[PDB]
Order: sequence, then C-alpha cells, then structure tokens
Amino acid sequence: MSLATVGNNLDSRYTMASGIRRQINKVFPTHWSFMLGEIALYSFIVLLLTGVYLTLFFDPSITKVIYDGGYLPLNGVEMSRAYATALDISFEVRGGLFIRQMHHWAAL
Amino acid sequence: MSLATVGNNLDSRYTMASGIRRQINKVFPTHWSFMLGEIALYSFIVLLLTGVYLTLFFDPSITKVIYDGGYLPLNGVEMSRAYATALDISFEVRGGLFIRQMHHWAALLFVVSMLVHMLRIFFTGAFRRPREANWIIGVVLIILGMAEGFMGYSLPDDLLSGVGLRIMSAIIVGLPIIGTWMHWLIFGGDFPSDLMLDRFYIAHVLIIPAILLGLIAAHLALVWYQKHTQFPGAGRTENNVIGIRIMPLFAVKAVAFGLIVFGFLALLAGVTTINAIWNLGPYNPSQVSAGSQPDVYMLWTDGAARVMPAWELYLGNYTIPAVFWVAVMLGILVVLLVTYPFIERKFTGDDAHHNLLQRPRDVPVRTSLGVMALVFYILLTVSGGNDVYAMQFHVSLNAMTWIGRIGLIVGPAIAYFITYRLCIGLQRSDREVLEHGIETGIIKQMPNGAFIEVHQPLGPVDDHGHPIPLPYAGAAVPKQMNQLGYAEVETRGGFFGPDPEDIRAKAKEIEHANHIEEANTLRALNEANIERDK
Amino acid sequence: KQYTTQELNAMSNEDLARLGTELDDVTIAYRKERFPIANDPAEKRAARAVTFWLVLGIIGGLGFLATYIFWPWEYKAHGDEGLLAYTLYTPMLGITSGLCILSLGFAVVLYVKKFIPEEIAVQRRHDGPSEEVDRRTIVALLNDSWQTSTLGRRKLIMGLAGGGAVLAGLTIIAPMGGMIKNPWNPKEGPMDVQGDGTLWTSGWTLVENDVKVYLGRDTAAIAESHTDATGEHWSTTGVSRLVRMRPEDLAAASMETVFPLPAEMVNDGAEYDPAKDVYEHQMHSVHGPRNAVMLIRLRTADAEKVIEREGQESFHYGDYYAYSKICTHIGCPTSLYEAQTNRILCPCHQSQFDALHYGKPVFGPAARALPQLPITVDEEGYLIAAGNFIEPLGPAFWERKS
Amino acid sequence: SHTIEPEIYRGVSTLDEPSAAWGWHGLKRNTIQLAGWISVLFMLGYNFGNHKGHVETIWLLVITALLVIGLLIHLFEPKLSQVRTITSRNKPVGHVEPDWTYDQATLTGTWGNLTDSQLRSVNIEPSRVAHLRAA
Amino acid sequence: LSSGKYAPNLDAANEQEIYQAMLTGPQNMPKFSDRQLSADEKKDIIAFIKSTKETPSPGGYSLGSLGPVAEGLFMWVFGILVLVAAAMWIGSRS
Ligand code: HEM
Ligand code: HEM
Ligand code: HEM
Ligand code: HEM
Ligand SMILES: CC(C)=CCC/C(C)=C/C=C/C(C)=C/C=C/C(C)=C/C=C/C=C(C)/C=C/C=C(C)/C=C/C=C(\C)CCC=C(C)C
Ligand SMILES: C/C=C(C)/C=C\C=C\[C@H](OC)[C@@H](C)[C@@H](OC)[C@@H](C)CCc1oc2c(O)c(OC)cc(OC)c2c(=O)c1C
Repeated sequence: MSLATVGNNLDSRYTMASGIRRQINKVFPTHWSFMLGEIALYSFIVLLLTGVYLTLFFDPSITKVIYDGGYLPLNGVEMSRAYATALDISFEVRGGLFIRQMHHWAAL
Repeated sequence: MSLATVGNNLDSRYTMASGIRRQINKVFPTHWSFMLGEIALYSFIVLLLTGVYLTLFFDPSITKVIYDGGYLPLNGVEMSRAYATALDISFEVRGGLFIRQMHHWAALLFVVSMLVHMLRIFFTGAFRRPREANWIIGVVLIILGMAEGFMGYSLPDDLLSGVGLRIMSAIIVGLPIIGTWMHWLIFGGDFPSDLMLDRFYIAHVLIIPAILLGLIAAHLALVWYQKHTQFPGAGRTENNVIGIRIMPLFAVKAVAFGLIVFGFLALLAGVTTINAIWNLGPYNPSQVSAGSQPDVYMLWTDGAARVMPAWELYLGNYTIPAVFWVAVMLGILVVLLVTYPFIERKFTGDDAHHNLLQRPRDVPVRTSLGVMALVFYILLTVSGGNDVYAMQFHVSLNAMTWIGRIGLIVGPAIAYFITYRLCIGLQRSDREVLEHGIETGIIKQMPNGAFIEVHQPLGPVDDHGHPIPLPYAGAAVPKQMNQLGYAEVETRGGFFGPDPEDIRAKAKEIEHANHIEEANTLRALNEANIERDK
Repeated sequence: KQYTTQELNAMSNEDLARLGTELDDVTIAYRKERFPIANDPAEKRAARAVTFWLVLGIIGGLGFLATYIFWPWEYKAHGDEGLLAYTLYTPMLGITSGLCILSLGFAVVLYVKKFIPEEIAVQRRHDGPSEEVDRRTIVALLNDSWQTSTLGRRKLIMGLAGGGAVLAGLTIIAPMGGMIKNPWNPKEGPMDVQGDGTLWTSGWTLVENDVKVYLGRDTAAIAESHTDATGEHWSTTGVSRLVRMRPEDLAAASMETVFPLPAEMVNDGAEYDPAKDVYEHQMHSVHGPRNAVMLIRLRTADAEKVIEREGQESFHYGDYYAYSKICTHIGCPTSLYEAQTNRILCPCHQSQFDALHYGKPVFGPAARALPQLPITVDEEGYLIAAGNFIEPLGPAFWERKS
Repeated sequence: SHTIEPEIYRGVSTLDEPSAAWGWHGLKRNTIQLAGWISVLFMLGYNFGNHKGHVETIWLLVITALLVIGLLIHLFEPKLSQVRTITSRNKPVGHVEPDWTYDQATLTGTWGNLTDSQLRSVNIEPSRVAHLRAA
Repeated sequence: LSSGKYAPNLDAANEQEIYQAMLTGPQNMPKFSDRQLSADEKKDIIAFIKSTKETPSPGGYSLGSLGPVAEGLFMWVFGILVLVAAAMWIGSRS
C-alpha cells in the first residue's frame, strides 16, 4: 500500500509526527455519563445540516400573498411569505416535511 | 493594578506560562510586502461587521410591492422587496448609505488585496515546498471571494445586477449535457424564480462567508505554524528567521496598520458614490443599459465572453452554444493557477525545502510568465469594459473587440520577451556593482588627461586597486552611495533651530556606535552561519 | 538544565528575560534605545508629533458624533430647502471618521517608529521531517492499532461495512433531490401569459389557445396616491400598464418594445372601464422572461431591399417587422436599433444583427438570427400577433435543434 | 583582467544569463516553437467567425505572416560570417595601435624622429631634448 | 455603438434640443413621433434627464456615474497604492 509516500510527504512538510502521536495516545475515562455531552454536540451537528437545507426553500418575508400550493385546505387564504414557504417545504418539497421534522426534533 | 492575582489565577488553572511565552517570543520578518495579506484580513473583518449591520434592514424577497418610502422619485413604482429595502437602507436609515458604501468599498479592497498578495506570493516563490498547501487554499479563497461579491451585489435586485443574473442563468442552461437540469436545480425553476434571491442571500450571508472564514483560519494557522519566509540577507539562512518579535513591536504595528485600513475605508465610504441603485431602477427583463459590465473582479469573465468568436456545433439535434468554450477557458486558467507549483516542479526539477525567497529578477521564466498572465488578464478586463473605453477614448467598438482578440496572443508574448530581457539586465547591473564597485558619480581627470570615474568597492582589493569580485548572494546590492549613508544629515534640531552642540556631538557619537555594532552583529552572525555549514 | 528558586532569585530581571527568549531558540542580536541622552530635545520633539495626531483623533471623533447626531440627514429632492446640507451628510460622516481613525493609526505608527526600541531578533526554525524516533513510533502505534483490531482478516465485514457506509452517505444526501426539478415538466395549472414555464414557450404561445393577443406598448404608468379620511392609499384600479397600439403610430425607422396583451386584460379605448383592475396581470406580462418583442418600422427604401428567411415570408405586415428582443447569445435585450445602418446591437457583448437580412448576426459572439414574430392587423386596425414564433426564444441550450 | 570562471546550470550557461543557479532560467527552443505555432493556429481560426469585414482579415493575416517568418528564423537560424575586407585604409586584424598621446607627451615612438625645424615648430627648443632622445 | 458611433452624453442638450432629438431621429438615433411617445411622456423624459443631471449624489463623488468599471479603476489603482505606501511606511525595504 502506498501510505509510505503519503505520510512521507505530510510529515516532511509539517513536522507532523510528534504532535499527532501526542494526540492519538490521549486517554479518556469511559464512564457512561461522560457520553452525555457528545449527545448535545451531535444534535448540534444535525441541526446545522438540516438548517442549511431548510434555508434553500424558506422566504422570511412578512409580505402578504394569496396562497396557491400543495396544501389545498388553505388555497385562497392570505398569509405571509414566511408561512407560505413553510407550507411549501411541508408539501411541495419531496422529503421536506421529513427534514423540517428532523430539525425540530433535533432542537428538542 | 493587581495584575499579579489575575495572572496567578489563570496560570494555576491552565498552566499557560510557557505556551504564552512561546507566542510573545515568536519572530516575524518585517519586509513591507508581507503586509499585503494583512489588508485582505482587515477588509474581510470590515466586510463581516458592515454586513451584519445591513442584514438588520434588508428583506431578500422577490415579492412585489408598490414603493412608498423615502426616495420620492420612485414612489408609486412596483418593485421587489429586495430593491425596496435596499432603498430604505439608502435613504430612510440614518447612516445607512454610509455603511452600504463602506461595505462595497471593503469588498473591492478585499479582492484586490488578495490579488496583489497572491502576486507577491507568486513572484517571490513563497508557494514552493513546504508551502504548497497555502497556495491551493489561497487560490480557493480568491475564487470564493469573487463568487461572494457577485452574489452580494446581485442581492439589491436593481436593473444592472439582474442583467448579471440573467447572464449567469443563460450560461448555466447552455452547458451540455446537463445545463437545463443544473439551472432548474440552482434557480428552482425558470429565471426569475421565487427562491433565487433567498438562495443567493443565504449563500452570501452564511455559506460562502463560513467557508471563507474557515479557510482564512486554516490559512493563518498554517502561516503561523510554518514560520514565515524571508529574503536573503546578512545572517539569514534557510534555518532561521530574522525580524521583530510579536511583543511589543509587531502586534502594535499590526493594530496600527489595521486602524489605517479601517479609516481609509471609512473615508472612501463617505467621499465617493458606489453602485447607486436608485438611478438604475428595479429589474425588468426587457430593459438594458450601455454601460453594463459586472463588478471589476468579474470583468475578466465578461471580456472572455466578448472576445470569443461565435463558434457553435450543431450535432444536429443537439447544440453546443458559443459560450461553452468561454467556460472551458475559465476552467483551464483556474486549473493552471491552482496547479502551478506542480507545473514549476515538473519543468524545473526543483523539489527542495525552501525557506528563503527569490528576487523576481533571479527567476526570469516565472517573472515573464507572471507578467504575460498579467497582460492576458488586463486585456480580458479591458475587453470587459471595452465599450466604456471606446466611448471614453474615441476608439471604435469593433476595433476594441479585435484588439482584445489579437492582444490575447501578441500582448502576452511581447510581455514575455520584454520582461525576460529586463530581468537579465537587472541581474547584470547587480553583477556590475559586485564586480567593479559602486559608481559614485565622481569623475576625476588624471595627469594624462584620462577621465576616470571613482568607484567604491564593497570588498577587498588587489594591489592594483581593483576590487576582488564578490559572489552574488541573492540579496539587494546597494547601487548608489547614499544607500551606504554618505548623504546622511549631520546637523540635528528642529526645523527652526539647532540643538546645543553638546547634545549633538553626543548623539552623533551614539548613533555612530549604534551603526557599528549593528553591522558587527550581522557580520558575526554571518560568520557563524558559515561555520554551521562547516 | 533546571533552576532552583534560589538561582532564579539571584538573577536580575534582564537576565531572566534573556533566559526567557533563549528557551524558545530566540536571540536578540541587537537592541538599542531611541533617546539615550538624558533630557534630549528630540524626545520632546517626538512627543509633540505624536500628540498632534492624538489631538486630531479626538477632534475627528467628536466631530463625527456631532455630525452624526445633529446634521440634517433626511432626504431632499432637487429644489428643496436644505438640499446641500443633505448631500453632504455621508461625505462629512466619512471625512470626520477618517480623520479620527487615520489619526489614531498614525499616532501609533509614529510611536513605534520613534519611541519603542529597535531590535534584530533571530529565531531558529524547526521544520522538515520529524526526528525519526517520533516517525518510527507513530507508525508503530498506528500499525499496532490496525493489526490489533483484526479487521484486515475479515474481508466480509469490511466489504459490508464499506457498503453500509457509502449507502448511509447516500441516505444522508438523498434529500437533496428535493431541489431536482424536471425542466420539461410544465408549470402547474393552465398556460399563462408568461407561458407554461418551459424553455419552449412564452406569452405569445397563447395564440395557440385561440386567444386574441394584441401587441401592447408599455405606458410606464405608476400607482396613484389617493387620500381620504381613512388614510393615504397607493392604488392601480384604473391604470393600464400595457395599451394596444396601432399601425399609424410609428414613423419609419422607429422601434417600439411591445409585449403580449391578451384581449381579456385590455382596458383602453372607448371600452375603457375606470374600475377594471388589470395592472397586476399586465405587469405579470411585462416581466415574462422571453416576452419582449422589438417592433420596427423600416423605410420604404429599406423594405425594398430586405431579405426574407425560409418559412418566415409574410411574417411582416407591410413595412412593419417584429423580432424577439432577447439576444441569441446569452440572453440580454437587443435594444440598440441603429436606425440608419439597420443593425440591432446588443450592449452586453456587442453582437450585431442585420435587420435587412432576417436578423442574422454579422458581428460578435452570436451565431443564430433573432426569432421573428408573425404579425397583422385586425378588424379594428390594432396590431396583433398573427401566430407564434417558429423557433425557441432566447439563448441556446443542449436540447435545441439548430 | 581577473574574473570568476564560467559554469552551466540546467543548460543555461552563466555568461549568457547570470543567476542560472538561483532560479528557473531557460524555456527551451522547442517549447517557444510550440507556443508560437499553436497560437498561430488560434490566430488563423479567428478568420472563420461570422464577421463580414476584411480590415480584420488583413490584420490577422499580416500578424500571422510576421509571427510565421519569426518562427521560421527562430527554427532555421540565419547566421552570417564576419566580414574580412579592409576598406578605406583600415589596417588588418593583427595591428597594434600605439598610444599616440603618450608619444606626443614623451617625444618617442611616432613622435621620435622629428627634425630640428619640426621640434622648433612645436615650441620645443631642440637643445631641451638633445640629451633625452636616444642615441 | 458599432464602428465609431456612440450615444453621446446627454448633459450638453437643453430641453428643446432633447425634444427635437426625439422628434427628428438624428443619425442612428431612432425617431420617436408624438404618436409613439406622447407629449406628456416626452415632458416626463425631459424631467428625468434634467433632474438626474442636476441633483448631486448623496453618497459623495459620482465617478461620472459609470458604474463598476470606474469604481474598480479607483480602488484597484489608487486605493491599493496608498495602502502599499502605508505598508512601506510601516515596514522595511531590502
Ligand atoms: C452544546 C453544548 C455542549 C456541548 C457540545 C458539550 C460538550 C462536552 C463534552 C463532549 C464534554 C466531555 C465529555 C463529557 O463530559 O461528556 C464536556 C465536558 C464538560 N462540560 Fe460540556 N457541553 C455542552 C454544554 C455544557 C454545559 C451546559 C455545561 C455546564 C453548565 C458544560 C460544562 C462542562 C464541563 C465543566 C465539562 C468538563 C467535565 C469533565 O472534564 O469531566 N457543558 N462538554
Ligand atoms: C446554521 C444553523 C441553522 C439554520 C441555517 C437554521 C435554519 C432554520 C430555518 C430556515 C427554519 C425555517 C422555519 C421552518 O422550517 O419551519 C428553522 C426553524 C427552526 N430552527 Fe433552525 N436553523 C439553524 C440552527 C438551529 C438551532 C441551533 C436550533 C436550536 C437550538 C434551531 C431551532 C429551530 C427550530 C425549533 C425551528 C422550528 C422548526 C419548525 O417549527 O418546523 N435551529 N431553522
Ligand atoms: C457574513 C458576512 C456578510 C454579510 C452578512 C453580508 C451582507 C450583505 C447584504 C445583506 C447585502 C445586501 C445589499 C445591501 O444591503 O446593500 C450585501 C451587499 C454586498 N456584499 Fe455582503 N455580506 C457579507 C460578506 C461579504 C463579503 C465577504 C463580500 C465580498 C467578498 C461582500 C460583498 C458584497 C457586495 C459587493 C455587496 C453589494 C453592496 C451594495 O449593494 O451596494 N459581502 N452584503
Ligand atoms: C482573504 C485571503 C487571504 C488572506 C486573509 C491572507 C493572509 C495572509 C497573511 C496575513 C500572510 C502572512 C503575511 C504576508 O505574507 O503577507 C499570508 C501569507 C501567505 N499567503 Fe495568504 N492570504 C490570503 C490569500 C492568499 C492567496 C490568494 C494566496 C496564494 C494563492 C496565499 C498564499 C500565501 C502564502 C503561500 C503565504 C506564506 C508566505 C510566506 O510564508 O512567506 N494567500 N497570507
Ligand atoms: C484576481 C482575479 C479577480 C481574477 C483572476 C482569475 C484567474 C484564475 C486568472 C488566471 C490567469 C492566468 C493563469 C493566465 C495565464 C496566461 C498565459 C500563461 C498565457 C500564455 C500565452 C502564450 C502565448 C500567446 C504565446 C505566444 C508565443 C509566440 C507567438 C511566440 C513567438 C516566437 C517567435 C516569433 C520567435 C522569436 C525568436 C526569434 C525571431 C529569433
Ligand atoms: C464557486 C461559486 C459559487 C458557489 C457561486 C457563484 C458563482 C459565480 C460565477 O463565477 C464564479 C459567475 C460570476 C459566472 O458563472 C460562469 C457568470 C455570472 C458569468 C460571468 C459573466 O457575468 C456578467 C455579468 O455579471 C454582467 O453583469 C451586468 C454582465 C456581463 O456581461 C456584460 C457578464 C458576462 O459577460 C459574464 C461572462
């Protein structure tokens, strides 16, 4: 396997070996409750990914508009663009409801 | 003040004394052109702060409204919420126009400072090993900054900016085999669309700034870790760094240069108009203006579209539009910029660990490639604004298009030739001084009537009086006598009168001693470096 | 070597500093004070230089805050009272703020450049490969971890784990297909005055739905501000953005921008209703992506020498011709009708179309002739679209024939 | 006179270009050839576009003609021989000029064999030099 | 425009000259009869032209209102040069 070359480049350019060796040997205690902070961290990661997704379909404007979209039990109703694009996430985007649901559950 | 308690608590809690001693003792080489990266940093910080200010007043929506704001010459006009809230930033917020123009001037400064910084890096050779990573991420940074400014000025939804978006859309549909689908993905539909301004807005304020900041962070961390390069000079080796420490000198100088940058942008932001969206009106697909052009850091792309001939393939049921080759050109020159260190290592065969820099005269192939690329980019940039040039200098438009076309071959070539020959000439001038000594400018006449010029040698001499020629050392050679200090003033005082002669004599003695010992320490360090090389 | 507390106490503060720098392989080669003479006149001379810019930093900051609070900042139009005061608000903001911040920066630069000592400091580098023991030992630890795991032996668990890894990656990124949209699926509902939302159509396709579509000129009208006891209201109820236009209107060598105006959205002439709200729909028509049409009237001397295209004979009506105002290069308006040369010029990349050679490009990066609209006049003598274009409008794309 | 000996780096000799050790010198003849030729092809392609005029064509074509004869003489170098004529009372190559001024100053060499009347005609009384001129 | 033609700066014209420019179609300018662009429309066009030619910019010097080219030519030449001067005032030479 070619790894001899790869490492040779990296270390030669960054004097890398001693630092990463100090890092890979770092000890961690393994009580179960010391996992709990990781849960928050991973939740936060999910929140960022799903959040950026939701920004691709959301219009934060308060300007009023008559709704015409996927959810027919609000067709002809006047609403702000924020509510309208939330509804369009929920019903016009394939998988959009799933992602908004995941974003909110991850917040909790 | 009881700083002892603060320091003791912090140290007892973090064990930080050694780690912080290491940072206040770090050394930086202090050539002037090592400040060109700093400008890009400071303008970026300005861009961040002024940007957040603008987001408190801006609505990025393509929903339409009838205008009823401050600027009366557009009241009663149907326009998007984006254009309306940009007008409200410009006219109904106190100091809003100031912060808008400061933001735009900071954008221009950010991009051009990245350009001239990259040119320092290129012409001095700071990209080569071990420092290629900073080159790749820096090319990425300049590209993302360009995209950022494009998306940024596309936001206010005026006529000119929307024509820019139209051109983007037209170029993305033209791509084989997938342009139509890419367009419908990016824009969510046909152009204009509902979510285009929302997607450009969140790309502009969140996504691209985040990548830009993360890569600036990685970039500065690598620059701090791999200590900075330096030019050759007395005492300077591959294995050291000569300059000033972080504490007190360099940190204060950085703060002060940052203040200068901030104040210069503040000034620009007041005394010169930029963009002026209220003259352009709102975007309409059926309108256009003669002075089109994108922003300056995009004019090269525009020029590439103007100089291209109308070369199209019909295959026959499918079509390759003429602008596809413009995309190919941009791809080629991006790839060649980002992969240049490996090109140079292929064709030079150099692969050593380099910590000293090269004066551009001493590496003439690179300097000539650089100037020829500078001329190719200049002619693309002037090809972009070629109709403004034509209007403003009484040149035919079509003449300017053909000037652009032919220039993009003959300009780079002539530039290569002239640059190469000037480089070799500067080398020869330096070698003249190291061979025969500084030409003082004094001409004496000897008893036989010979006019001889008096030379000052920089080294030993033979018994004939002729200098023993010194080897070139990659450093700057003094060319005139005043560089050695023979013009230095020897009176001392204010503009309107002298000091007392006691103080002046004492001060001149002290200054002479200073110069002698500075020369001595650099000479001793020079000898020590020879000894380290055995 | 280490130092006991007694030895560190025995030292002077400069000796401790020297030790401090040498612990990082830094050495101060040279360092000297700026003003060694005891009561130098030059030091007071330098202090006054620094205080000058600090005084102006204070003056500029206070002047900025005065300008920012009390200078009349609010908008004035031409001819208003206090126009000049308004035009200078932003200028004064910037010159005062620049005074302040630049003067502070200059004070600090001068202070460095003539009070803090000058020094040459030399730091030794530690770069290149590492010290070989660390290379051998890190490789030993990583190799130990891989061989320790025993995962290299188990090709099935490795293959399945990689397959599940890549498939989970697909599961993560698959919702990005909420952005994918078939460009050939039409827009929802029936066809609109902007078309069906595909790259084929436009508003002029409505002729195929048996709709009468006039050529309509833009009146550029704006909303009107009515005002009454219940407030002030900008309205558009009796206002037409697009109005029909007649063949007498354009002189020879005139050009008019016209848009599709279906007969249902007209509100002009003797059949004008002062409460017929049509401004919204006509605006929707003016903003159609490829709706704009360039309607030119040639001179008779020019029409005597106009060259027709196959199948586009009889698209014109007399001396009136009609082309798509969308450039065939990458989609700008082809607005510049050089009236004498009869060449339509695009201000984006300088393409030139010959209005006397069926719009064929004669210069620039365009390769296709401008599409041509068939037009005529109706029983009341208004210009109308006699048909649809026979080409796809706008720039080129991969799925286009010719 | 003294100067350091020559040396060569990557085929660039230090006399023709100093600093050959210090950086990328060179750019070989074949690659200048390739650049010129392929850019000449890109020049000729410009003629094919949709344009109707021919000021453009004549510009393109002379610039191609000049680039082409340039590339030709760059490939087939036309060296010429040193001339070996002797025109207008010049002297053959091996001649060694005296310093006429040193002769005039010291009355030797070309100013050696002056007569009594001639020395008298350059304001030197011949008694002043009779002892100093050689036997 | 093409081949050495150009739409001139409108600053030099007066109001009657603007009206007659529209009415007469001077050189390669398209004519605009009073049937095409009504009298009130031409009054409005003259109003816009003169109010834009007479008002000052609130944001400082207009740079001749040439848009991104001129604004670029100011920062990318002058603007970078003064900060290069500052970098040399704050740094060292060779
Ligand atoms: C999103 C928020 C947070 C994240 C991602 C996070 C993450 C972590 C992680 C991963 C650890 C180490 C492993 C562990 O102990 O679980 C840790 C430790 C710690 N956390 Fe947090 N935490 C968060 C919030 C908090 C809060 C709310 C507190 C207290 C008010 C806190 C205080 C601490 C302290 C003091 C430690 C050190 C514990 C130790 O060393 O044993 N953190 N955190
Ligand atoms: C970069 C980070 C984030 C982005 C880009 C983002 C984006 C968004 C967007 C666009 C919405 C639109 C409203 C909707 O979908 O209904 C939303 C809703 C929401 N966000 Fe975020 N978000 C981010 C981070 C967070 C974080 C860190 C939290 C919690 C601490 C959070 C909590 C919520 C909640 C609870 C909702 C409401 C969801 C719903 O009602 O459907 N978000 N977010
Ligand atoms: C998180 C950082 C940023 C935020 C929040 C931000 C925000 C904004 C917003 C909201 C606008 C809307 C138009 C206006 O109000 O005038 C704008 C304009 C603009 N932005 Fe940004 N921006 C950021 C970073 C940048 C960067 C890094 C650049 C350049 C590399 C940039 C270049 C521009 C430009 C050129 C404009 C047009 C200015 C104008 O409309 O006059 N921005 N910015
Ligand atoms: C916003 C973008 C950038 C910022 C903020 C930035 C910042 C800096 C700073 C402060 C330095 C050290 C001081 C100096 O040498 O001037 C530096 C050095 C460097 N820069 Fe950048 N830079 C940026 C973009 C680039 C680009 C575009 C390139 C090249 C393509 C690049 C390559 C380098 C390299 C190789 C060094 C190391 C110089 C040396 O070690 O001698 N950077 N950068
Ligand atoms: C910063 C910003 C904003 C932007 C930027 C962007 C980018 C990415 C850019 C880029 C750029 C670049 C990279 C560029 C480049 C360029 C180049 C390199 C070019 C080149 C060219 C070349 C050529 C044209 C060449 C030519 C040649 C020739 C012609 C030659 C000739 C020769 C001859 C004649 C011979 C001589 C000799 C004798 C005569 C003897
Ligand atoms: C990595 C990048 C990301 C994530 C995001 C954004 C990407 C941005 C692209 O660049 C990188 C983008 C600028 C570019 O894409 C080919 C196109 C707009 C084409 C450039 C472009 O613009 C023009 C323009 O704007 C105008 O305005 C008034 C006018 C123009 O002619 C008069 C042009 C023009 O002739 C061209 C070629």
